[PDB]
Amino acid sequence: ASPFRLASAGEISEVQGILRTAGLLGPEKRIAYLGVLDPARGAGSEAEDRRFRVFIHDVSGARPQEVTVSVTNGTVISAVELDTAATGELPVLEEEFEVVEQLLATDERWLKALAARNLDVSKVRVAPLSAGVFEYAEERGRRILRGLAFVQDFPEDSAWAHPVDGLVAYVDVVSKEVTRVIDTGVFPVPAEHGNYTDPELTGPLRTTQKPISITQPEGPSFTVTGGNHIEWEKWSLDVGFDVREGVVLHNIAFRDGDRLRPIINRASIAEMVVPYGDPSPIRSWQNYFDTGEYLVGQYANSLELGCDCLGDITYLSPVISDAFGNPREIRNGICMHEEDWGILAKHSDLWSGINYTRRNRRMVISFFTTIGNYDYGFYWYLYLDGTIEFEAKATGVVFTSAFPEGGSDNISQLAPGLGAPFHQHIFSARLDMAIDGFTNRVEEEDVVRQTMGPGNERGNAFSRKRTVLTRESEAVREADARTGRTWIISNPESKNRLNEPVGYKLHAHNQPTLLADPGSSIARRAAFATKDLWVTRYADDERYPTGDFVNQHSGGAGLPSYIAQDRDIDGQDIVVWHTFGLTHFPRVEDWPIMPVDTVGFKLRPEGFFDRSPVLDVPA
Amino acid sequence: ASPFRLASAGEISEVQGILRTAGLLGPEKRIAYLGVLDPARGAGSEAEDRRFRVFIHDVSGARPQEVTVSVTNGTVISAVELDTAATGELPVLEEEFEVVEQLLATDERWLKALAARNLDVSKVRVAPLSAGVFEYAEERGRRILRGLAFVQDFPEDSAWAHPVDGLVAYVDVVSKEVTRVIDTGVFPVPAEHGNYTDPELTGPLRTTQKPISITQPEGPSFTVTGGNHIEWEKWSLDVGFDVREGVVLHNIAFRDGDRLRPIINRASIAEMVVPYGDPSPIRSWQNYFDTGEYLVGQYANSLELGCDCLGDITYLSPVISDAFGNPREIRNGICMHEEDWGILAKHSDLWSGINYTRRNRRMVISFFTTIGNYDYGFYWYLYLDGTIEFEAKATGVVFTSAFPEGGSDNISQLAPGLGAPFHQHIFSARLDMAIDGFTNRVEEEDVVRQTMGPGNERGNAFSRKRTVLTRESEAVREADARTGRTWIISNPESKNRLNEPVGYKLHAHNQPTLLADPGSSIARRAAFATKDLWVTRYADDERYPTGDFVNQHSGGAGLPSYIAQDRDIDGQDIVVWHTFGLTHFPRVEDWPIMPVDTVGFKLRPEGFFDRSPVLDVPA
Ligand SMILES: [Cu+2]
Ligand SMILES: [Cu+2]
Ligand code: NA
Ligand code: NA
Repeated sequence: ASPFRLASAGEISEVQGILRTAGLLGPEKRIAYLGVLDPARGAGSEAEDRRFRVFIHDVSGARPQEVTVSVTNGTVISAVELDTAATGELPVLEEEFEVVEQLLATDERWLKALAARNLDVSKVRVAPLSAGVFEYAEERGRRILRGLAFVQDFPEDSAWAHPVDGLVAYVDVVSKEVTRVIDTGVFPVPAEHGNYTDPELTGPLRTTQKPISITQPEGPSFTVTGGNHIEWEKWSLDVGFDVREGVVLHNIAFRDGDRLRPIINRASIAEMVVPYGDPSPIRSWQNYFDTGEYLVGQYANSLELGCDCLGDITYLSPVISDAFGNPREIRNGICMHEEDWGILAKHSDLWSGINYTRRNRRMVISFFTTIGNYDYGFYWYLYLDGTIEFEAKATGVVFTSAFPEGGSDNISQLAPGLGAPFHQHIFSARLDMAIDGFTNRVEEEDVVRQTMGPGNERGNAFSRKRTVLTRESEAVREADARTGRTWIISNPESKNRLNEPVGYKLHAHNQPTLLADPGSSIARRAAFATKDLWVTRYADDERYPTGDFVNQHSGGAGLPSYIAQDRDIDGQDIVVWHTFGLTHFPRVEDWPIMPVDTVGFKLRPEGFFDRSPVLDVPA
Repeated sequence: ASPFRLASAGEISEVQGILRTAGLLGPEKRIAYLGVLDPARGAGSEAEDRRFRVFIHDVSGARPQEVTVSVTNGTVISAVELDTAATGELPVLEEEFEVVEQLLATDERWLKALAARNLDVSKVRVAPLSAGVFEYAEERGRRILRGLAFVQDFPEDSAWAHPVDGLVAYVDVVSKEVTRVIDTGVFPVPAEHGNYTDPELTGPLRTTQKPISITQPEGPSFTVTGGNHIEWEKWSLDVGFDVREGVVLHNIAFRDGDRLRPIINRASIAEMVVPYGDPSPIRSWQNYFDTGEYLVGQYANSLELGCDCLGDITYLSPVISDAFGNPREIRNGICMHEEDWGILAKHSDLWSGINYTRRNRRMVISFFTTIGNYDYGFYWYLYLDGTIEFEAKATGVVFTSAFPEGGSDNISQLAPGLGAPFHQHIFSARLDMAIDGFTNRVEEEDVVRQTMGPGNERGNAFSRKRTVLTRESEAVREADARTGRTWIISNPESKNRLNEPVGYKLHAHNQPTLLADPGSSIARRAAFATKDLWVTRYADDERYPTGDFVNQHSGGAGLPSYIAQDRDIDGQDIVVWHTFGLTHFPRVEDWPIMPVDTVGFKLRPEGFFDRSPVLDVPA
């Protein structure tokens, strides 16, 4: 059967053919998003119905459509015309990458700005930047990109070293019109190159690094069946891939003795946003929803053995649609491997004389994406002891500006005249929970300090408290690192051998959440990012914390809308949405290419098992 | 030549000779501590002056002695008699491990307590548990241990499974008296065994783990010279070992071009304490200073190839003193190795067409110690990009009690009738800073949110602020995870090429600090544990946050007394003391042997370098 299998080339071609046959994919049409939908709750007991969801753009100016197709049955389930002024523009198209530059290169206003700075238009790269929603009334219902310029001295030059500050332009990418060109004044274009492969800058390459060789002479300890079903050290799951979210994990479960015990039904990064903290009008509008606006899966890198993924690696090569509905594979886009993870457990007992040491390991499922200047690695880990973890690795080249004469409270200096505006990278992990099945609840757990006094005469006692989140109205929670705050997802109907509800505990990093003023456009569009933890009642159309159409879309959709339904979440099918991010004040060490920095979260079993689940691990 | 070399067997024998000779080491004397002192500031000018410090106990009842010896010249530099009521009792002796059990075995009150519960005295283990300072006037200036009992059913049995609750004893070790026996009532002794090598409990061992082979066919990239001097990937340091602190790192420096740039003069874990949060009088006194009371260095494990340390491992075997002054080797007690650490930096540029990926690695220096039921791994990491990290890995067997009928706010259930009292493990890292030399200062850095309004019309701006800690009275700081609080150690007189002071940024995990009421004995004796970050002016006698003699010292010693001098720390030779720990509410999964959990901290360069320090890493 495998209803959770990866989309195949054939299914994508078949979706193309069904849309063509239905008159929904003529020559003016482009696919902005296409993805398989998950099986309905209660299916499987039913025969397969592989359904695909598609967002269709029209290059002639007609309204776009949202369409669901049954590839199994050869039918259109639903097709609806979108009013983008109301519900949002479609994601940025790959084919739009060059359009902002191209339109600007023959615009008199743009040419005058470049001439004022003695810049050859043929050398000026313009990034295709999402526009957001600000004060420009003509943009409402128009497909707009904003353009920031970077000089490329020659084909292999890193243009990020040479930002053109004081200049921004706005462009209607459908009508092919430049709507505005703003020039607030010339800034020096920083002169130093940032070519990290140029020997003049790297100096002589190190010869001190002796090889490290990681092999598995008997092959890996996991199996892959049905294309994407993994079995490893009692874990079971399906590795999905979506052009928006990237790698998605389905049906995470753990085989405890004879019983396959569900833990998480679906795990994904459902949004990620990069808000900038520079109040210059040149960049004060910039907030990049890498997931919702750009689609991180579509820009997943092909990962090279040795370089990207080291050891004995099993790759998946997910298939996506191009703009015309033809299938296109991302060769070696997903890495899967197990790695040693140091000591699992150890004790040398004085009274028994028994010395005991065991090694840990983890299964790693990862991909790496590139969104303009940024490159991110998304890593999911499963450990022997039942721990589940996510880690993002952020690297690439920092987004640059001029560094103002006399400094800046909102920009860092990286090189002479070269700045890097402050920003955050903020993720939302959507964890559709299934702790021992779907009947789940969430408690907030704080450490409780106790006063010295009767019953605690020495003032040493400390405790904890748990507060059940009973309805969605009560389920928008903030971190409290000082009181060791965590959140436990339990099954109130499933008890361990000590008669306590089985559970998993989410441990957050307690990094700063969204810093923008609460009255800002970004605080509304990225409302999710203002709070660390949200809990909703599962619904099949509540997929993204920002809604389906983020591009140039105001508040009105996403998590705040979902939570208003105030649904019962106390022993129901629920979804946890955890916000976590990095706050980046760039350092000189980040330039000219950034060393990886990290953020994430993990969930650990909390009386899920009846004792340590790793007593059967051999020496 | 190396003044920071490890103590050799010969040095310890030479120290032993000096003591016995001058009438300090007869049959009634026992060495409770011995170690090499670090050289004085600026001693590199003059010839070597190797001194050792010794604490000497007397089993007859005579006053203990602190003694400094010069091994290089064969003299006693000083020898002072200690008043222990005033300055503290000496560290627990290895040879006292069984004395509490033996003294109780012949005691009528104790035997009555055992007979009422039908426990065979030959099967009752009693732990030698540190006493602290409470309400018992008789104990002032006396060497006291407390006893808690655990039943061992046979030689190979884990006694931790069988706590005898409701029962505690106090013991004068020197005069061999039993001062008190408290029996608050019988609790059932939990019956299930906790023998994690018993096939009945483990079930059949897994056969699913295929090997992972990590080799270096050209050997490692680090060199070791003069016994303990490491050079690896631009790093330079010396690996010391002390019987109290364990592994100590000296002279951490980085070769930037042709200059050896100091970063940290000395790094150690200078204290670690395990306070318990159960108000039962049976345990409410218990607070185990594993470092200051027990000495974690002397209980360092011999680490086995393939089991404890995997890959190409270079070992050090530190030598320490036994109770009589003979050198005793800890074979393979320190592991040193490099390991792969994923992606270092990656960018695939749309405009330049250049794809770039580099791999990270880290140097690992570790040891593993065992303190009764606890086992801890202490790991220091140096990364290619200049990051320095410490991680503690906590494992072993949880300290147990009965689980009360009708539950507990201060104890977790692990098995039928078996409890685990809540507790913390709180570490203090003492970082004697030398950022580009000794003239340093510390700033507290908070993220700063900005209000929407003039100068920030879109309400997107955010910033940061830095507050210099100018004097020790202002230098006792708490975490604020919400505002992204960090601490930067800089050198105001050393500027990078952008004319900004060079610095390193300390990133804490912001876990809870000491939870005990501020009026408790443990808040006084482990005052360091109540705050996240302390900065003092360097003094050669200020080595530990809890003082030189922790055992039965009344409050206030160490950091609170040091900070009270209120010295200048703004551009001076300073020391950072970072408190960090684990708050442990034991889970069923921790039983019968606990999977590793971790805590730590890191420091990253912050304008220390003129650009990324890893551009010369090869593909
Ligand atoms: Cu960043
Ligand atoms: Cu613990
Ligand atoms: Na759910
Ligand atoms: Na210092």
